[PDB]
Amino acid sequence: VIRKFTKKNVARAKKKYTPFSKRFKSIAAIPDLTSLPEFYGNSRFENKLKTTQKHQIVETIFSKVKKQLNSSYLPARENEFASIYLSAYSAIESDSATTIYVAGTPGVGKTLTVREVVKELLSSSAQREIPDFLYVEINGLKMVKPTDCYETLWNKVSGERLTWAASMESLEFYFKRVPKNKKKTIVVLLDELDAMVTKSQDIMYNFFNWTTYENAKLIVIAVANTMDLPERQLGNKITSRIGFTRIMFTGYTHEELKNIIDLRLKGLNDSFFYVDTKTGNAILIVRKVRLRMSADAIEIASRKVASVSGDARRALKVCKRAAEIAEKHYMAKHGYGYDGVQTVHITHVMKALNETLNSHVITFMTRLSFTAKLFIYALLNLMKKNGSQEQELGDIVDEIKLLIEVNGSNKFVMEIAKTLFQQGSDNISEQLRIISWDFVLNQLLDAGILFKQTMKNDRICCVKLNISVEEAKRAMNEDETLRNL
Amino acid sequence: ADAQRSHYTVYPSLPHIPFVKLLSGKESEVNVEKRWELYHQLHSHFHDQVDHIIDNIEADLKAEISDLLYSRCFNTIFLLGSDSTTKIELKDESSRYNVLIELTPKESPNVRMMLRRSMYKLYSAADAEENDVSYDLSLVENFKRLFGKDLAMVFNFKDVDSINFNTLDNFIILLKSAFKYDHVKISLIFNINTNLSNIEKNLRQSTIRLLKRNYHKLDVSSNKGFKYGNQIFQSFLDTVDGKLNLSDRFVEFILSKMANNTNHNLQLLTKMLDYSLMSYFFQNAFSVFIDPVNVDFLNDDYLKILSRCPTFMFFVEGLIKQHLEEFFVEFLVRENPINGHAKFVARFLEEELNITNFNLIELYHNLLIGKLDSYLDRWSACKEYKDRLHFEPIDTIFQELFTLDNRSGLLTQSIFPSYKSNIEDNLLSWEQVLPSLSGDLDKIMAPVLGQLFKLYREANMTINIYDFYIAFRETLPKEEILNFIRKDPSNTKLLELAETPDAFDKVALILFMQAIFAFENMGLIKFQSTKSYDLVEKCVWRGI
Amino acid sequence: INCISLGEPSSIFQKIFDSFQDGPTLQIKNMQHLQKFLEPYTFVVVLDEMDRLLHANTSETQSVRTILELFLLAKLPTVSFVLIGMANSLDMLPQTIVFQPYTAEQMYEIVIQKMSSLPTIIFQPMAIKFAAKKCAGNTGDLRKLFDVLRGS
DNA sequence: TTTGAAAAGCAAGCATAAAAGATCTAAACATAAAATCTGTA
DNA sequence: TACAGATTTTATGTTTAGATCTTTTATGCTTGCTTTTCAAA
Ligand SMILES: Nc1ncnc2c1ncn2[C@@H]1O[C@H](COP(=O)(O)OP(=O)(O)OP(=O)(O)O)[C@@H](O)[C@H]1O
Ligand SMILES: [Mg+2]
Repeated sequence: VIRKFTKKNVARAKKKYTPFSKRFKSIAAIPDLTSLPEFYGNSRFENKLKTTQKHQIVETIFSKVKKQLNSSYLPARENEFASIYLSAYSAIESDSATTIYVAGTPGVGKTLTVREVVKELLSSSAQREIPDFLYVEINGLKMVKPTDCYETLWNKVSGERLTWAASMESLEFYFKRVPKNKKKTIVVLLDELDAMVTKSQDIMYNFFNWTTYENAKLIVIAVANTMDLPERQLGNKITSRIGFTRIMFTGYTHEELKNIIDLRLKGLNDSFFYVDTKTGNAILIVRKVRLRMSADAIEIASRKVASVSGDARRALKVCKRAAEIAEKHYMAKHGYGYDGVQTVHITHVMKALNETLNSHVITFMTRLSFTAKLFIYALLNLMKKNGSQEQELGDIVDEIKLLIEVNGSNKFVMEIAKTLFQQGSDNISEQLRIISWDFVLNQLLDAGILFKQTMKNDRICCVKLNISVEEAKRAMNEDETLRNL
Repeated sequence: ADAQRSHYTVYPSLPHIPFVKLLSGKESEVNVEKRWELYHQLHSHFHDQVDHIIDNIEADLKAEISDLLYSRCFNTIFLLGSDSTTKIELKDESSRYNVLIELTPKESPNVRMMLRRSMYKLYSAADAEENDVSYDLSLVENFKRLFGKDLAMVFNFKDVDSINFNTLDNFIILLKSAFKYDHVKISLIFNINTNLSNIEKNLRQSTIRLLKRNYHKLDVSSNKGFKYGNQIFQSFLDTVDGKLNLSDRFVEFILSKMANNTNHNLQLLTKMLDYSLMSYFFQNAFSVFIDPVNVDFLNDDYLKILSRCPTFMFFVEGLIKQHLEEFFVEFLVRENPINGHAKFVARFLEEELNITNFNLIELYHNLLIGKLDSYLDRWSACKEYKDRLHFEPIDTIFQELFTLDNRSGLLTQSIFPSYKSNIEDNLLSWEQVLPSLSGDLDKIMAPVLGQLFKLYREANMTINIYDFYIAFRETLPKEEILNFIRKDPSNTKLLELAETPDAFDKVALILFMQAIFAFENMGLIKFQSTKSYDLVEKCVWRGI
Repeated sequence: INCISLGEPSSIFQKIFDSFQDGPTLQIKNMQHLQKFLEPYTFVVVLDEMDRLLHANTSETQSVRTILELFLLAKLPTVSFVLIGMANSLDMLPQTIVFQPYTAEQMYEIVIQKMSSLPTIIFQPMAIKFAAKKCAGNTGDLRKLFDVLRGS
């Protein structure tokens, strides 16, 4: 049989097709799923990334500081914690199904608070004030396909591996028809909810409609970017089912960020270390060296980050970058390689904060060649005369030619005109483009300085500035030649 | 409701020939059955020869295509006037596989699809005669390594006038790349329906220089030299020889309608002859008298309607100036040798004078009137044989009772009607359609479509719809309309709407608007807006 | 039959068929097979969330395509078919029943009757009336009232 | 034989239909591995 | 029970038919002005 095409790279999962609704004779024949071995969850890759170390690696004084400020390793989230814990505890205790909506900007401690609520609920269930529950965590951005959530949650409930439609009907039958005394409470965290939004909103409606079912015993904690995500991207059914009591995670104030950073650096700030002067390795309790990071530097970093975002990740990274800058200067001045008072100062914090604020666009255009600068200058002249914000490339060609032939008494132009139009050579004819014309055009397109229209006619194709005009002029005002003309 | 659906199948209930009784219902059923059987024995006798002519022209076209095809470049054959219906069969050359690849403009949206379809067809044919490959021109490269034999590809391009010529051009330069392989022979067949000057101006000059190295024109059609046509006409004449006559107006109508169709004139000729035979065996009660078996039941109605004949009246006027049923039987044994005369003249033109480009239908026309000499004067080779080839058209009494004629306009109403003009004359006149026999309203009030078409015709190219409504409203009697709408007292809402003083302004407006949307559905009017309905413009003018 | 759990809107007839039989299993891909299945015999299907049955990215006509095939078979003689189609108005001939959004007194009656099972009413009555009045008007949702009382 | 006067032609300007195509999607057509259903055995 | 084959399910790739929106260009209405034959004297 001769095949019209071949699919020779098919990788099919071993997932079954029969849903949960057809594996028992009736509703009254379903056994107690709590007393089942595969149901409700009743790591093999960790050995593969281990090797033998044959060098004693030198950890300086700032190494413990930089390891301390990592996001992987709650003074300011106590009302959000109380609200989420009260709602989840009341839904677990009363065998109720509910939705808890949480939204906020990045890094304001939403996932951390939800996980701490879940850990405290598990601690409460361990000592038997609430019935036992299953915890499922589904991130919408960690799914290859959005329907994989259907494959994930059911696999966490029954231990079976099914396809997504069969998993969806299995979850529907489990939430609607299975009695509450026969099942267990399930708390599901939906993280990055905007990634679970499809064109038809099947998954959103299903997940928030299962919470309206009597027998479901399902608690859905939905974590999102904004308050008005259902009112913008979801229908009125899903917006009605999510509810009206929505939990805001506002950005941190500077006191809260300062308290977070001080609670990180609680045991190592204003402390003493044993440091070997020949190598630089530091041991917490040969010179006794006193480590401090100043509270004024942390304070103003907290004030700047809190004014910008309120992001705890940004504040921790600014402090870690300041520690990295101080450690780089320390290892430079002490001659320390890789195998009395050390202070992370305020100037390091201000160097860390300004490094993402300095703009390399003007610095990049300042160090370009003369022909790229001449291109930019001629484009600025065309934008000055005809005022279009989009100039044809042939107009730029004729404006470059005009600027060369008018300032023909300028000494630099007299020295460089043969370079632009003959590459400094006899036996090379007078060219219609300058030397490195498409080179600087593609260079400015690669940098994102310009936008070029997709046309095959080189003259009437238009080119637009992608950056602001005053920084381009500023960069043109630094040069000694283009200032004169 | 199945009328509100797209397609529904119904099975009728059930509790046998379509021929009717003639002679105002006086004809017997045995004459009807005999006329049915005689129509079928002439119809089958004609269409068997038509089938043998169609099989012969297909076989001869296959033979000449094979002869041109088999006698580092393409072998190009331009079939001019080709309708892309030929089956091109290829011989089994030893140690080499010959593959036919056919390409449709629907199958050619771009060059990539052309190559992929061609290479799938090639691989399917090669596997069907003798692991899979990529459907790509590298299969032509490795054809001997994968199949052992070498290759001969014949490309047949169906309907080249409708293809995108840039895509075809790029496919030709793409196929040109297979010339560097030693085991590859490529032939191209272009089915051209217009002429070669249209296709030489759409291809590039390098493509023309590529195709010029080995190319053959072949002008094969139905009008090529009139051979196939004249055979169908001679088959029809041999079917009706000794029984039926062809009128000169019928033959000239055949020539006129066959002049207006060029690509498919043969089956048009068969269609007109078929409908003429159907008309004769449906109309004439004397159709049973074309054979001498059925002359034993001529009744008084037959003798009544054979006495209303111009030829018989001329004959008896000549006899009373000079000086019945047995005498009518006496006019059946005669030969009427005009068909044998026409086939003898055709044979004398064909195999004595070597003249093939003659139209036997127009020759039969000139033989029917008697202007054969003016038709034979054109060749300048029958100057000394014209007297023997000429014979006078004989006049036979009761010829028009056995005659395919065209005097009533039937054959130009069923096969080539003036469709738009028929719609216009039905809409404008309207008393020629509906019978003149709501008893008072039908004699004073026109139908709404016919009444609207008058003001449609007498207005201008752009019509304001409200003034057109007013001009419709002035043509309607309001008192008689209100009297007719009060005729039925069993409808309460009609009576409560009629006594309202603006009832006529409702009634005339809604009849006007249902006629306006009827006109829009027929395509007479259109709207010069999409969001507005305030002005119409008309698209249909009478008489064109 | 809830319609979000359907894969394709054109499969609803099969979902109608599988909801009634045990036996034989025949492929239903149009309403004609459903009509000849229900022809020798009544049957009530309740199509909830039927607004999913409209086809996306399809011209008006083809979008309404399946739904009137759901409805015109409900207007055929000698078939035993009853269709009750519950749909949300905000998201979008048969007989139409409309459910008007609740007012404050209806919400008060619902709240008192619904916690009539409880021994002691923890809410004040004027608080419930204030919550019902604030959750009223156009798009009056009882879920919003329940969320307001739970939040209180 | 004129004669004025209404039908018709030309031009500029602006609102607007319409062509051309960029972008995208549904559906027909096509393949394919795992699960599931028959079907004897 | 039980295994081999047939069919279904789920999943993905290929190609065609068609919808929708955007942009540039043609066209038609409006107003003013000038040419040119036409019914009447
Ligand atoms: N209240 C807090 N106390 C201490 N550390 C915190 C606090 N909030 C946030 N952090 C730190 O910030 C990191 C990021 O927080 P988290 O992952 O909870 O953010 P998020 O609000 O869910 O943001 P995103 O929308 O990007 O997912 C945490 O891993 C932790 O290191
Ligand atoms: Mg998070």
